Amino acid sequence: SHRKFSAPRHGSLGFLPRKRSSRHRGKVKSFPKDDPSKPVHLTAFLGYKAGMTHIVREVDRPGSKVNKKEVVEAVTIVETPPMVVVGIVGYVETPRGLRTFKTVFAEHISDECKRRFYKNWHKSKKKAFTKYCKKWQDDAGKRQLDKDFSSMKKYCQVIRVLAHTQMRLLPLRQKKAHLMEIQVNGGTVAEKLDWARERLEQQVPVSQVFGQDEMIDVIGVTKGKGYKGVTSRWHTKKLPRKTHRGLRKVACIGAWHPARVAFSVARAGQKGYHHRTEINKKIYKIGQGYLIKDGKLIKNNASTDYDLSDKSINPLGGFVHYGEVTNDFVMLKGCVVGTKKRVLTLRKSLLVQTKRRALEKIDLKFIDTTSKFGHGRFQTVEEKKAFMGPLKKD
Amino acid sequence: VRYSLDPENPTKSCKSRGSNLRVHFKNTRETAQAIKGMHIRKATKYLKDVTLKKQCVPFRRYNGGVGRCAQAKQWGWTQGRWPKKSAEFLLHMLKNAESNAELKGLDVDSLVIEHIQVNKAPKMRRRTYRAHGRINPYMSSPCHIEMILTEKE
RNA sequence: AAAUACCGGCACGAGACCGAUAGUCAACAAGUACCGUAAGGGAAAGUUGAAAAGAACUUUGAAGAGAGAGUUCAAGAGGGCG
RNA sequence: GUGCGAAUCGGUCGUCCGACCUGGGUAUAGGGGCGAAAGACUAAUCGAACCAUCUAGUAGCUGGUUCCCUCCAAAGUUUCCC
RNA sequence: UGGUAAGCAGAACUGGCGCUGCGGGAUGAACCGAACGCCGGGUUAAGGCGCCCGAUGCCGACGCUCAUCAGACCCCAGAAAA
RNA sequence: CCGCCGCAGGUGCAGAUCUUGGUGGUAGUAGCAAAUAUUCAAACGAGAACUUUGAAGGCCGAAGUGGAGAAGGGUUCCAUG
RNA sequence: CCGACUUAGAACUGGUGCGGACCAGGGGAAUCCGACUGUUUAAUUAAAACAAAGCAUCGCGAAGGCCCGCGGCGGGUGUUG
RNA sequence: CCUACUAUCCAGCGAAACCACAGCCAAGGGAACGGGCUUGGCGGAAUCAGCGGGGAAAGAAGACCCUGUUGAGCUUGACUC
RNA sequence: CCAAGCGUUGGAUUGUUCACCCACUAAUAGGGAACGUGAGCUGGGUUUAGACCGUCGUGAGACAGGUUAGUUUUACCCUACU
RNA sequence: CGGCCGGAAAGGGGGCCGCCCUCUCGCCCGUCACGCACCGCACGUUCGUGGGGAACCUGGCGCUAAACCAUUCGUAGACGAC
Repeated sequence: SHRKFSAPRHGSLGFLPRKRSSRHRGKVKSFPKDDPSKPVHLTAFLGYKAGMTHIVREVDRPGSKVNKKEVVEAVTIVETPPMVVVGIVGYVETPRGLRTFKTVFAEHISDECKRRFYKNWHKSKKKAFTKYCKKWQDDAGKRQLDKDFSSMKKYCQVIRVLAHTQMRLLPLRQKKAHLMEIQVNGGTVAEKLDWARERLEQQVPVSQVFGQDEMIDVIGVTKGKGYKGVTSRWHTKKLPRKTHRGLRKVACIGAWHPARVAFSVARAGQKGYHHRTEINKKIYKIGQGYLIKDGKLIKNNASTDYDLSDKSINPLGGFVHYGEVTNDFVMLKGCVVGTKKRVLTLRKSLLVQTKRRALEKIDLKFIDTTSKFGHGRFQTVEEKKAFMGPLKKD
Repeated sequence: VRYSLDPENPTKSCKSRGSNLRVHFKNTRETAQAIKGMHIRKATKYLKDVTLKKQCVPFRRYNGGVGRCAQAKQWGWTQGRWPKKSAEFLLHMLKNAESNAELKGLDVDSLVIEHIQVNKAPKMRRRTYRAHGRINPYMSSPCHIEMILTEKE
């Protein structure tokens, strides 16, 4: 007989295969649609979830009840030191889909990239690209390298650039950098391949890829939570306390005589560590990294137009379970996927960006730099000392 | 007595045998298959590592509910264990077989374990006491082991 | 008295019977072991070899267990063993 | 709930100077006992204990009913019948 | 014959199934053809002959029909008035 | 021990939730989760998470996990191996 | 001069915390049933069932009433009235 | 969300229920609800933790209902004592 | 009419399916899947054994007549699913 | 035999002029006759120095890795895995 009272179905069948993501780094399934009118640009970047803090800005949307009033928005700090372009891959467009035509790597590949090509770097003689490197410093090799670029600006249609993260500049434990094909979307294939060859062994900073007040799609792996029951994994109703064999499960798991159990029925298993693409994540500000000019360091990142402190987005006692953000970061509105330190594939929108909310320009009043490691009271170190006076440790 | 398989030439071969040994048959069949073709010295260091849980025995046939260890991948298998008592019993039997080559004038550190065989022995009967005044058997599954070393450069 | 009866008893002889899941419950330390408060219930269990000649001595092991050697027509019979 | 257990375990309960609890001794025995009565209890057995025998009880009702080939080959209808 | 009907209940005649394989009906106890020792060749029945699948791969004959729910072979497995 | 001619029968098994005995798959699986808790060093010894000694930390907490008995057991007592 | 357990009252005091653990009644307004305590289907029913005091019938003056027993100058009530 | 014991993995030890053969579906027909047949989907070793859809899962020769010229306990205005 | 994409609620009383009412709501449509779904629960109702009542029966007892109390066993196999 | 000039959807055996170059043979008729003419007879004739797997010889041109375990981490985790 029928469902007595109609309730909607618990959980989506969209992401049905609720398994450990086979990749740790978020694959870009779809790059933006290129038009040969535009100038050349990278369409994706590769960041690291440092942490999460407040903002204070004045909202500017007419008609709302928060028009010309201050808000407090949650923001993430994605530390994004500039990525080193170390290769270019061409793709021929075929009736069986889209085939990789030819890869050309750079001459000098940094040991950050080399580490990626080994499971046991310690045990290895580090021979990767030692016979390939020899193609760039003989006449007989340069010839056949330039005939690969010539062959690729003829047949290939989708040019992607290989860029690895600069892992040495981060506070993380690891050194094995993250390689990534980033699609170059721009003019004609010829212009696109002359440009990527020009960028071969170059830093690509994040201001060259992204800009402020830009809606971007964040791709990563979800924070993993292990083997979970149906009440945790699917958020089904908890059964009555008097249940004999357990109140933390789905009671009916099928009708009789569709005499299997359906893929749609909610079972226990792997929660979290699922690959996810969150769209419409706004860039509140792209931050300048720590740099030295005229002897003194510059760290005035959280210095807004109305604050003018000399405090960084590094909170008191650093970002918890991360480290200090000494490099150029992109500050995204709201929470994004994955845990702290999680490699976090940024991507320009797949979607034509035309709203009041999407075209909004963001003028920050106050970035909160209070301690995240407990109920932080003070923004900077000198404020804590100015208020509390001299301690016994002075 | 009478062994199942005969060696190529009895000259370059020594034997050992254990009747009605009180190790599990299944655990010992698996650790006797792992050692089945190895060199006597490669065999001892393997069984000493099984004892220390550094190298595993891949449970290939008798693998019902048997857990998955990382060490099993050395055997191109997913399931493996460290049968300590089974290792130790056919490590006493390598001790004995080595002792017989020594006696026959054979060179020890050229010996390869060619034939090894774990037969089921007569079971020993004990009982367990179960709900509603019932008695069920709690029988041991002991095993006959008999193996033949052979000289191979 | 005799002729008649006699699945107990003491002896015997015999068989187109049974051949160790058969024939008595019992071929054997069987009305035993064991079970039940008791009345009662009630098993399983034959076979080394012609002869113990039942494997000295050596060897590895703490040992059970082996490897040799030896007995024997045979251990392809090694003490619950045709 | 193939248990610790052929009735147990935990919390929570009822009663705790009295128609109180309790050990030993003693009496009542099977269409009998005993019953502040539930067909309760009478040795894990109770709307008639258990044991042996009568007994291989009877069964129009279930189940099974052991080699081969060769030939012939049905009936489920009539009449009477607790 | 009863029943609104029923793969319902009850009769008459004959043939089946049960007791019976075999070709055909995709698949069926009963429909259709045809009843059977073990084989070779030949030929048919009922059914078929795009491919599954043996056989139209004939220069088959004449029409009829377009369905945004086509139609497509006894029993037989799905429709009427309009 | 068997062929032939006769004689005789406790004379042919796949079934009986058959009888008795044996053995599988289940399966190296369920399991070895009631009553707070062990640790360090040494000794004996082929061998020690478990034995013994010492030291620590705990528990029963006199309605005891204490010291004695009655029923019942029948040598379980005690030493040595 | 020997005092041995309490009781009441006051001051001060702590971050209003104090029967600090432990021990240790939720309460009220009503209906139904059985007065109550007691008892009961050991192993699914603790109940409103049974019992109970109170009440009321009935039998019988012993050669008797009630009852037992195969039996008897038998036996229980009955060491009774 | 936290805690204790599990489950979990390992060393050692190690049962049982169950079991024609077995084990992917859809429709068909069929003893009128197939794991096997037909016609289609299709189909890749060996496995671990889970789980309760199915095996018309196991458990026990339906306690219901009917039949039997099968009973029993009980009742009485049944019959015969 | 094309149309099952997406919704179709919170409660009082009742074991209830059903009904009825309150209130919210875009709307508070109707159904199937062994009258989906008890090794998923629950056990309120029916539906054992204890008891009370009414009617019925001489009685034992009967009552889709009320009432109260009443053991919800197993997955570790194969598949399916995760 | 040295180069010129061609070839991405799953890149190929091509076509050109120049020479070091060897013949005036090949193709079509007609001459000269010869070659196991194996005595009537079957898997003959190809692709084919085929595909795959072992080693035996030999001359150039050369190549000096990694994975897994163990340890470690905790962005992961029942165990593997990550």
